[PDB]
Amino acid sequence: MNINDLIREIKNKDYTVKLSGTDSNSITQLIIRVNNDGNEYVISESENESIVEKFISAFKNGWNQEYEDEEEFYNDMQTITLKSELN
Repeated sequence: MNINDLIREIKNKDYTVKLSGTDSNSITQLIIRVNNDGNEYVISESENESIVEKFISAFKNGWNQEYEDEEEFYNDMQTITLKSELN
């Protein structure tokens, strides 16, 4: 999908996310807010990684001791990475 698709897909789940601009030529940046309580996750795409692959990899190992009260978000987080690979 396109960076814009991320906004549209995130909008459906009512999540706050943002994308860069000229970063498209090289690598775009995706910022996902895990919790409005100030809890947020930072991820980016590199020629060796992508937001979906990098972001998914960060949570690929599954919910960490980070915060159980935020585990539900992480379970849902995988949906975003699933959306990217959506043709």
